[PDB]
Amino acid sequence: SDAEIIAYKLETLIETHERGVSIRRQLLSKKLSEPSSLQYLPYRDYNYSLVMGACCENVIGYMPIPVGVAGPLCLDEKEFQVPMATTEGCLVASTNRGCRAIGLGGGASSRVLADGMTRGPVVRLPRACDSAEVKAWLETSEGFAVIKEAFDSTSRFARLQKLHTSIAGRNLYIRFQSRSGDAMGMNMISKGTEKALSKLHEYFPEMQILAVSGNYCTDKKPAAINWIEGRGKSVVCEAVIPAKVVREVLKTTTEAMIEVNINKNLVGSAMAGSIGGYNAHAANIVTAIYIACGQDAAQNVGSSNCITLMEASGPTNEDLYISCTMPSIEIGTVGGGTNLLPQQACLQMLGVQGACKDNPGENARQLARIVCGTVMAGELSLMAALAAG
Amino acid sequence: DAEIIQAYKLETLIETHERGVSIRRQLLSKKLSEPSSLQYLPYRDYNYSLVMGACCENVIGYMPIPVGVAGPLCLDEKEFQVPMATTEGCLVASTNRGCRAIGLGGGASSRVLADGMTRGPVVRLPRACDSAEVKAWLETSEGFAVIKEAFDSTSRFARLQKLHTSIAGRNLYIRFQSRSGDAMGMNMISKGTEKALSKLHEYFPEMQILAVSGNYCTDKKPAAINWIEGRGKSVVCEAVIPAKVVREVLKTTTEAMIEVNINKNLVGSAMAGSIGGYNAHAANIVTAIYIACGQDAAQNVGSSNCITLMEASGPTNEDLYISCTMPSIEIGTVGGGTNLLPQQACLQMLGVQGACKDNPGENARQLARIVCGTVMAGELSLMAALAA
Amino acid sequence: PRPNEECKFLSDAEIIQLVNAKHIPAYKLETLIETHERGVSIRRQLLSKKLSEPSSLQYLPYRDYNYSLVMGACCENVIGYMPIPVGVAGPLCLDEKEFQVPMATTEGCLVASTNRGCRAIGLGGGASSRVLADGMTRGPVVRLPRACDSAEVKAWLETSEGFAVIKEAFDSTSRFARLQKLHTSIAGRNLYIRFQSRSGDAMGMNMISKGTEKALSKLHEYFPEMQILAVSGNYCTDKKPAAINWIEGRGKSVVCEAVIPAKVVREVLKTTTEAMIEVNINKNLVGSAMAGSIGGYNAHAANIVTAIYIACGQDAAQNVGSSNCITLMEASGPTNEDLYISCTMPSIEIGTVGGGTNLLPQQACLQMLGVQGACKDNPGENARQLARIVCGTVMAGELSLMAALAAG
Amino acid sequence: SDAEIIQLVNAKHIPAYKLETLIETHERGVSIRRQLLSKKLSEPSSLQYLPYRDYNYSLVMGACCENVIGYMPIPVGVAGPLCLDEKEFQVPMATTEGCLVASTNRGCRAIGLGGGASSRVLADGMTRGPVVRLPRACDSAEVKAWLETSEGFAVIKEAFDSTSRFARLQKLHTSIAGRNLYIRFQSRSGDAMGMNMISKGTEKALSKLHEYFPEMQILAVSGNYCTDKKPAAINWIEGRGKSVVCEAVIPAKVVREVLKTTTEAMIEVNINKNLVGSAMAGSIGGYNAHAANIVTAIYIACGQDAAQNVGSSNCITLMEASGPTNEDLYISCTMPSIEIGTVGGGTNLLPQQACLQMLGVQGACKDNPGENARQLARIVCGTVMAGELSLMAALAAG
Ligand SMILES: CCC(C)(C)C(=O)O[C@H]1C[C@@H](C)C=C2C=C[C@H](C)[C@H](CC[C@@H](O)C[C@@H](O)CC(=O)O)[C@H]21
Ligand SMILES: CCC(C)(C)C(=O)O[C@H]1C[C@@H](C)C=C2C=C[C@H](C)[C@H](CC[C@@H](O)C[C@@H](O)CC(=O)O)[C@H]21
Ligand SMILES: CCC(C)(C)C(=O)O[C@H]1C[C@@H](C)C=C2C=C[C@H](C)[C@H](CC[C@@H](O)C[C@@H](O)CC(=O)O)[C@H]21
Ligand SMILES: CCC(C)(C)C(=O)O[C@H]1C[C@@H](C)C=C2C=C[C@H](C)[C@H](CC[C@@H](O)C[C@@H](O)CC(=O)O)[C@H]21
Ligand SMILES: Nc1ncnc2c1ncn2[C@@H]1O[C@H](COP(=O)(O)OP(=O)(O)O)[C@@H](O)[C@H]1O
Ligand SMILES: Nc1ncnc2c1ncn2[C@@H]1O[C@H](COP(=O)(O)OP(=O)(O)O)[C@@H](O)[C@H]1O
Ligand SMILES: Nc1ncnc2c1ncn2[C@@H]1O[C@H](COP(=O)(O)OP(=O)(O)O)[C@@H](O)[C@H]1O
Ligand SMILES: Nc1ncnc2c1ncn2[C@@H]1O[C@H](COP(=O)(O)OP(=O)(O)O)[C@@H](O)[C@H]1O
Ligand SMILES: Nc1ncnc2c1ncn2[C@@H]1O[C@H](COP(=O)(O)OP(=O)(O)O)[C@@H](O)[C@H]1O
Repeated sequence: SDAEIIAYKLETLIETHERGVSIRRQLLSKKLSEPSSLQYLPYRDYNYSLVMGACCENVIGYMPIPVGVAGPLCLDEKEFQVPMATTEGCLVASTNRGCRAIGLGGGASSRVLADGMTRGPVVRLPRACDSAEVKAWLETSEGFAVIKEAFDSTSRFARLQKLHTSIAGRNLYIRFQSRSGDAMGMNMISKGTEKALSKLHEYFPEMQILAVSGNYCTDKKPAAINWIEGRGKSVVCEAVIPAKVVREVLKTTTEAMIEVNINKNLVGSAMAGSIGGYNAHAANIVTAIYIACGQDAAQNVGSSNCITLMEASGPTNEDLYISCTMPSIEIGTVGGGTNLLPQQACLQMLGVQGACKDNPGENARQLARIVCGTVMAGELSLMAALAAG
Repeated sequence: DAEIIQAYKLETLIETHERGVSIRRQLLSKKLSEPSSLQYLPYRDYNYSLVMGACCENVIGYMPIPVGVAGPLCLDEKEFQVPMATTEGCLVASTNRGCRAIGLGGGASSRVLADGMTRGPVVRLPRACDSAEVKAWLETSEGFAVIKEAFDSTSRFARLQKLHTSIAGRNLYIRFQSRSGDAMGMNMISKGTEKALSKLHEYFPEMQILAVSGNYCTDKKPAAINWIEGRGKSVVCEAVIPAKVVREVLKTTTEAMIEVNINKNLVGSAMAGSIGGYNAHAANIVTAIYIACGQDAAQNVGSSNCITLMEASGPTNEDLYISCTMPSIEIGTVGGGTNLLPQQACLQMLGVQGACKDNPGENARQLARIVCGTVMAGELSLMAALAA
Repeated sequence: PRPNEECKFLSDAEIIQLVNAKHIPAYKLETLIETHERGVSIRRQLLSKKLSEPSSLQYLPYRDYNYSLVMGACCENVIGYMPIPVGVAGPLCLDEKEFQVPMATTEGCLVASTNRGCRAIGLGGGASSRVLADGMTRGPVVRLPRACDSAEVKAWLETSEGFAVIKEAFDSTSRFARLQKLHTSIAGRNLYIRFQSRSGDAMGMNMISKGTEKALSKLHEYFPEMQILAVSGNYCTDKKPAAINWIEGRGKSVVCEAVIPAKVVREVLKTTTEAMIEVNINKNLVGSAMAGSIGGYNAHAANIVTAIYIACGQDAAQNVGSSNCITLMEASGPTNEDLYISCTMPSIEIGTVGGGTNLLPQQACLQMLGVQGACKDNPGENARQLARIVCGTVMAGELSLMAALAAG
Repeated sequence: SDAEIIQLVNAKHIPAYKLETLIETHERGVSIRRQLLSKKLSEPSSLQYLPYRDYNYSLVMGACCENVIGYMPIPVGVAGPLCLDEKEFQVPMATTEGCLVASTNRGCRAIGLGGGASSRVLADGMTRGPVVRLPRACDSAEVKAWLETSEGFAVIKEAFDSTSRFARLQKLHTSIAGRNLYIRFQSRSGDAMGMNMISKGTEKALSKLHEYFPEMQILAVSGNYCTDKKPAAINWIEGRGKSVVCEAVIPAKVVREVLKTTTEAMIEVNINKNLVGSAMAGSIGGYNAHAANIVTAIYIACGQDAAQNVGSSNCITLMEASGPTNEDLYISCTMPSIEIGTVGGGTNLLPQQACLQMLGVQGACKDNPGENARQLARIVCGTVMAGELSLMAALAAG
């Protein structure tokens, strides 16, 4: 009976997933200064089977995030209705206005420049001379192949690319980079890396593997390395907004937009000492789409890297040319939070849910292009509001 | 529903909020390649009244994020049950293990070092000589007083603490820093900044206000200025984990934890060219708590700034001393997403919901201390897993 | 060559043999030998043996140099001097004055290029400059038993009464030592304190270090458990790139500006205002952004800073932070024909008194600019003037290089 | 006579910088320029102490400097011997900062008594990062992809490699910013620092690229993506010039007797100053105590480009407790971007060639091109380590 059972060791004891959640809440309530705190924290009628043992632990319910829609987004001759999970007012409306200006401008074009999730472990040799020897070995075409072999043998999608190594005395940081089908790829690349390091330990028995991640990836921390070499998907997007569209939809001029972009996104960011933060609010857009689509929201740290550029275009130089370059969009359409039904619905809205069996990785690339496009719409709108004052 | 279809202004016309959403979902399905997708996106039985006109537009439903609990967190002689909204496996469990090690260690201590949300507008003058003149005026006690007088006149909770100005030729970037009670403060600081710039314009007519935000705040973009001068709440957290607790709960040694922290969080981050990213995964913890508590998750960019330090402690130097310093936690307990009931529930769990009537700001400071403490628990756990 | 027992005025070969035998270190040759140049000569001969090529030094000068000013002040184990070609760029029309700028360098085209830049500025009606801030810094690192204690010290240092006792201790060390403010940063139980103060006409490193040591003693009386780990915890920050110098400044923060008429851009610079602007934005702003630069938003300010620093006896290693600069260009005038240019340098570490400025040749270069030594009437004015000159010369240099990049 | 030549100039019929070609002797040209400059000064006798007599200006005029009015004497001191890679070096240091040479000398002493230092060159390649523009981001994206294929690379490599004897194009790193494309060219350059050589190779390579993409606009041969003489994370992360690492172990006894401190005190200072302190200051590549002091002193003495001390001084200094009882001091210095050369520029002058000869690296290495420059870079990293050891000890000893 309910009261007779009277934490994580609940789903294993009982049988029904919701029962265990309900018991944990009642248990928790006794340990709080306000037992009625959880009154308004919903938990009923939720599919906990997909969550248990894959996405969360010690579950006591779920947090509802308002989902809005911005669009249509005219990108690469297609139209997208973009789902955005946010609690910030004006965000969805503002982004929507941006999409409008792009559509009335003939749409936006985007390109995926690079694709590759990374993992940067740190190993240490007894002496720097030894670590230097390993670096040189890793750089020989013969040393690389054996490493790519041990790395690729862990998965169908594990296809190791370039190897970026860096030395700090007897320490050696190795940045592994590989595609990962339609998955964001963190778990996959970690597995490949472990196998690859094990193989390297056989050639250099004196090598000590200090940590599978030595912050050289770099994952969820700001880093110049992600900005300069990319991580995940590097994307670029562009569009031209007609002078009339800038005055009527955005309520400003091409000249004012350009002056704000240069002195805010370029000079202002420079004065603030920014690395990769040469935009107005890409993070707002990235975060909203990530939460709605089951992405890892903590990856918004590097995923939001962006340089927004604006310039006079057209016959009379009265048209607004805009481009957004995002070198490190960490994203996926398979695994993690994308395995849940509500987030899968948002992914389906964009036509990128799950794997693309015929062209592996295409769904994730499409999603990355959508994010870059939506960021551009968001940048257009906020810059206009700042310019119009 | 029939010929009602004959846009965002639905609840502006129709009666029920849930009906206005149902209809918006119907209008949208006609533009989708897979109209059946919306079937799994919930929307039923949710208080949209609090959302409409405040937190979101063009609403088509809501996204459920699994909420887990980590704790108890023994911090400043209190115990906290920490709500974490996440879809990443092992996160809540790992953080929970970290809390365990801290409690068995006698708990953690934290201090709020600074408190002040910022806004950094960019203005321009005719010549660099003029912008230099404005900078000099702004740095006098008389000049600051008038600016402060005008800034503080916009709110009861808006109190200008200082000004930091930088010029770039004829451009002048002014960083306004102010307390904001229990609110994260962006809107409040923006209002005060507009009023202050208006007053500055009266002293310098030839001044052009280019943008209320010139990226000098800096908001939601990585910037050395937030790391060096702070933004929102600057917090420091510490704890000592006994040798046996490291061995038994964390499954490693103090020596291995220290070697991993130095070569990963310090040297590794240095090699990667990081500014403010001298930690293992503070962003994971910050994000999870932010989503659960109705914070602005996009502020995870600067809020996650953290330097994790580990040292040998005790009589025999077998104990693990750990500290986490987070100079820029942007947080609040009133307004924005904290106005919604489910997120208010998570805030209530921590005893920091809404405004602290007695001492405005105490709830937000408490929440910031809780975040720094939870990050430290998270850092302990992940470093242990990496060392082992 | 007399025996060692028999051995001021002797034979060179005899001194050498004495050095080898009594194992006397070469650096004692100044306080053992008669004329200054002989001590050097002997050391050159002493070192000449250790070389795989004994005749290496043959072309390294040493004769006819004032070693008295150098010994015990600017260099040790002296074996001669390195001649750096000095060129002149000018006149530089700045703040309604004209300057003939000395530049020590071995890089071809630098002086010529900078000279062309000065020409364009003069024909443009000159340049205007302003000193925005002045204050050398030192950022020591101290430790407390706990983060809670370091937090307590930070709060204490932020009270008006706490700051006053520190300021009193700091200022009691020198006439020009005047503590301006305190920026304090915590990293767990560690506490980094950035001291900032004016220093008359001196660059001020030694002076600020002395003040800092005294102030930390006073602080130690209030917090006996405080451990002073290092008088410099890299929070100054001295001779290393750092966002803190860029954002808060160090030494002298300066801004310079000038408008180059379209006519002058076409004829002297061989390009257009539009091309210059496009190069500046995509190189100095966007390019530097893509490269992950902090404070390097310019074309080659380091070239100019270094050349003037070596010629004027400044500390050339300080070129690391001193070269921080953001170069901005934009359309100006009736028909947006003219080129508006500005250079903002937040951290020029400079001085006209002390260190290498005490030597005669570099004093000559300082005299050329009218800023040699201390300003008796207005302490610090000579150093501020020199900083303004450097910013102005950098702008001239930026104009010229940008033009060469834009044209061809 | 001089009086006559001066009156001719004050007639506007000669600028003043035409003297070397106008006159016969170089030194007299300098003398006349000095007299002319004197009348324009608020204090005419100010040049009194600026030397100029008896200096081989032939090697300078037309190659190293313009409008020459004399020379600036920089005191040269010697630090050593530096026990590095089983060799001994007497290191020349041009400086006006007191205690620098002495301090570095003490550092060398501690290293020698510890069994010497070992160093390795990890990478070698000068760079140039021009910026070009295409009509659209889609076009710049197409060029990036093209440059990434084997065909496009070989074509660019061939054109680059055809400009010089040492032009051997390696990796081609590229970055896009909308319709802008930044291309980082990297190549070895024998024993030369290589700026001019790489610039020449870059110009032709861009010509060849223009034939395949006629709509491409070459905005600047240098778009600050090299990056030359400005602080940049790209040089720290990918290197520029020579990447070097050096290491040594100092016995507990030597740390106590020579450095006047303990290994424990050293380690605590290094971590909290060079790592944590630099982190708090927001440094990129400045994880050392004073590598710039050593780099600058050696650069000036050896005819290097002193302005390159901006990136050349990038360094991470690491210290660790080593040995039987963990009382021995292990130290390492990693410098990813030492821009250096032993041929060309200021190294063409006799006085600086003398300093280079002192180290045995003057000019070209006939047998193995580049070896002299690599040796010099190793010497710089080693001397930096000796300098780091000494300053850290002084900071530790209170
Ligand atoms: C800070 C600028 C501004 C316009 C005053 C502001 O408050 O507008 C709010 C309220 C309303 C007016 C309209 C808006 C339109 C678009 C955006 C979603 C914007 C919020 C932007 C904010 O989330 C991030 C910025 O602070 C980044 C920056 O530009 O520095 C939002
Ligand atoms: C990060 C490498 C590692 C430990 C193999 C890993 O996969 O552990 C996973 C699974 C399990 C083992 C235990 C864990 C404990 C704590 C964390 C929530 C961790 C996920 C880390 C990830 O969210 C970010 C890191 O990649 C950041 C970094 O340390 O560079 C998580
Ligand atoms: C920068 C490339 C370029 C213009 C082709 C070049 O070789 O010009 C040389 C030779 C001659 C043409 C004219 C010049 C004019 C002005 C400067 C002193 C320049 C050399 C600058 C160099 O020392 C640093 C740059 O490389 C910095 C940058 O990236 O802009 C110098
Ligand atoms: C900053 C150190 C200290 C002790 C205050 C100082 O004045 O020592 C001077 C005088 C004497 C004591 C011994 C010394 C030994 C070695 C060096 C050449 C040092 C000058 C260092 C200075 O040129 C750069 C540092 O300031 C960098 C930093 O550590 O932040 C020099
Ligand atoms: N599923 C989980 N949910 C929450 N916390 C967990 C979970 N699994 C482990 N933990 C935490 O991690 C610690 C590890 O203990 P345990 O799970 O028994 O594993 P171990 O074999 O490492 O001892 C526990 O003290 C608990 O706080
Ligand atoms: N204790 C409190 N602290 C802060 N704001 C409070 C408090 N009590 C009430 N408020 C109200 O809440 C407002 C802050 O919310 P909001 O306008 O959304 O701005 P912000 O962007 O700062 O959250 C204040 O202007 C004030 O009217
Ligand atoms: N050899 C040089 N030495 C010094 N300055 C030079 C030299 N060559 C050119 N300059 C500078 O460049 C400017 C331009 O002169 P020049 O190159 O002859 O072109 P033009 O005479 O066509 O304007 C001169 O006013 C001078 O400042
Ligand atoms: N003027 C100097 N020139 C060169 N080296 C010096 C000088 N002063 C000190 N040293 C270095 O310091 C070492 C010894 O330090 P210490 O025992 O304090 O004696 P002292 O300071 O008299 O040399 C010497 O071996 C030498 O490397
Ligand atoms: N061993 C060598 N190493 C380098 N350069 C050499 C060598 N032998 C001859 N050279 C010549 O010297 C040139 C390098 O000097 P220079 O053109 O002044 O450029 P930099 O000073 O920028 O390296 C090479 O392009 C080549 O013509």
